[PDB]
Amino acid sequence: QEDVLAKELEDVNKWGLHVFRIAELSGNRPLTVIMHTIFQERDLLKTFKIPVDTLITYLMTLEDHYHADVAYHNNIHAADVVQSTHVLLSTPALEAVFTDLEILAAIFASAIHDVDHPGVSNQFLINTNSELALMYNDSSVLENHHLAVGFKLLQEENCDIFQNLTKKQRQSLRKMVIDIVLATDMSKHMNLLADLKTMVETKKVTSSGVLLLDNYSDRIQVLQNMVHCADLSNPTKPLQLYRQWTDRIMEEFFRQGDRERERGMEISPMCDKHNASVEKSQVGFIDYIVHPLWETWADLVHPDAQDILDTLEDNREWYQSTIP
Amino acid sequence: QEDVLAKELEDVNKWGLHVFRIAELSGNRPLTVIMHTIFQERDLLKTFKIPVDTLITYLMTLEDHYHADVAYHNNIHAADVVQSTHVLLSTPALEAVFTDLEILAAIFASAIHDVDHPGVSNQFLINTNSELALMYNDSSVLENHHLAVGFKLLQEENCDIFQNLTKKQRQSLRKMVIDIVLATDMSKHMNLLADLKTMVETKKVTSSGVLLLDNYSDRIQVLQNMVHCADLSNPTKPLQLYRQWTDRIMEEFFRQGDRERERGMEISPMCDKHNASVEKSQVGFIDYIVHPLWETWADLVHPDAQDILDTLEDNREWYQSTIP
Ligand SMILES: CCOc1cc([C@H]2Oc3c(OCC)cc(CCCO)cc3[C@@H]2CO)ccc1OC
Ligand SMILES: CCOc1cc([C@H]2Oc3c(OCC)cc(CCCO)cc3[C@@H]2CO)ccc1OC
Ligand SMILES: [Mg+2]
Ligand SMILES: [Mg+2]
Ligand SMILES: [Zn+2]
Ligand SMILES: [Zn+2]
Repeated sequence: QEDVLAKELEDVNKWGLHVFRIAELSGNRPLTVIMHTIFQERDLLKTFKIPVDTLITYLMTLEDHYHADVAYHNNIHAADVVQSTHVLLSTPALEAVFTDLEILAAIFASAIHDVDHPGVSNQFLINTNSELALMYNDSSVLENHHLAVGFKLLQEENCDIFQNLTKKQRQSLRKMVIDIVLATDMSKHMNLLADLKTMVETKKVTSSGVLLLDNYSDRIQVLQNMVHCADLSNPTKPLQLYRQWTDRIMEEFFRQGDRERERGMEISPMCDKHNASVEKSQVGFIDYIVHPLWETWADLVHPDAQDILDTLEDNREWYQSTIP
Repeated sequence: QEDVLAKELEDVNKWGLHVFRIAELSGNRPLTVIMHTIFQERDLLKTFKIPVDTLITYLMTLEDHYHADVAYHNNIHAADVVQSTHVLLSTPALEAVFTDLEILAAIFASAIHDVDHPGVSNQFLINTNSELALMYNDSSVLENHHLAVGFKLLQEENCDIFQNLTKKQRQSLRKMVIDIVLATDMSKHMNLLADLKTMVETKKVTSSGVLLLDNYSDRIQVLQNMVHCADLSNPTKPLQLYRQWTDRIMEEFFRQGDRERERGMEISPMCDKHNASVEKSQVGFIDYIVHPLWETWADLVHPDAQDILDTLEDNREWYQSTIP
């Protein structure tokens, strides 16, 4: 069944990859096989002299540190965000906007961006006086931990995929990866969208309409918003995929709300399985978060995010129709 | 000896307290005895229902987690910053401005602000790929660690000095303490000073003559700069104290530079004992960092800090006079 696995992976460059099928066919190794394929498609293994066995050893270790008993924030989500970022990096409006190291940073960041996620929110970890919130002083608690684990795993035997990067390349990549993953904290969404909007208004492009980003500050802001868009890309995918992602996030939400109920705390929004409307929540999610973000992105890359935006608007219409 | 210690602690409200003598007379417990004295002087045990045995147990545990084998960033420095903050809080321009909870936060933040300091800089920890820098993603590495340790120690046996605060009080105190200690990161000094200058330029004074601070942002900004001033107060102290602080920081700098040299790293500024001018470095420190800060603070509380600024200026003249 490697030939159908191979056949599914030939669409690695397409929005709507069959990531769940790939997860099943690969023996629950979608992060490993999708990351491997993307590194080959972009020729990053010999651009950065990465030994293929070191790539696989690290990826398997990284994938192992995603929890198999969390419904959403697991290795399938990691693989999906990697692949969505990979596609957004190939947006024609961004042709060669980013160096090979900036490409490598966005892809690596996507792969590690949720590693060792416990399936509960930053606010839960804060309000419960968790060890993670104590270590990180209530500030981007999960995202700081995802980075620390992602980088620490490079120190395991035969796991340093960056061993042949120069010392300046490693320092630059580390900084970019940190900046990107910290930006995936949902509490920073509005600041990040405000900066994406400012870049839209002050946007400068060539005659073909390709974006011109001269400052590193602007380029990292685009990469931050890019991985944020990929993190929030479920409602923009084909509906058969999107509905599975909704099932999984609601499982996590409800199991957290149970804990907020058993411990006796205030139940987080959308986490009370006894007073939840899954469909109304998705429509509001799209209306207030996902669509404002993806329509600003589509403008920055105008008109290249039309097919993705079209799917999102189709899916919003469908979810609304499921509300009597 | 306890007789003499008690007499010296009568100076706790004065700039220029004999803090090294108190460290000796107290059996190397300056942080414990000065904190206890200040808490009694401000009636904080009664106000917050702190059991005296719990306070002493926490303070001795906190003091233990300062490194007795670092020349500068030890329990004497912590005691000095605590006492300096205590004097700055009593300045006439701030009378009745801060609540008891804000006072408690500022003093507690001062006490924990360098706990478990290893005697090397954030940049050294980043450049040597330390476990601390890996934990904290190269971002305010030491200061995040000082906070995590200072809070973690409250959980040890009979150490929760905040056990009788309301949950809302504990939540507010925790956020203020985090905001204050993170502002002691020297990489934030220029932005902190820029905002303090903006506040002085726009400052408002009540009919009572005290500073008007009517929002969290302005209130925490003043406490942040207060503790940062106390942290950078050595050159404003009587010369016999200042020179001891200079001897101690230069020992730490030179030891860090010896480690950098042996590792083949670029030696940090002022850390090369074969190429250092102690006196020129102090004059530059005053001219570019300490006097800009203290002159702005003195403007905020005018004329309360005039004697402190006069001492700083005299000490700058003294060090300058040793150069030719
Ligand atoms: C209806 C929302 O559906 C989704 C939400 C998300 C993420 O977005 C939020 C979020 O956004 C709030 C503005 C808030 C919390 C906190 C826990 C609940 O209070 C958690 C998350 C998720 C983190 O990855 C992903 C997919 C979703 O659907 C497929
Ligand atoms: C001549 C400087 O004297 C002093 C400096 C300081 C602190 O201020 C800096 C700092 O600020 C810029 C100078 C930079 C580094 C990094 C290591 C050296 O590159 C370290 C420190 C110290 C941390 O507590 C305290 C007292 C001092 O004298 C009594
Ligand atoms: Mg995340
Ligand atoms: Mg410090
Ligand atoms: Zn995610
Ligand atoms: Zn300090």
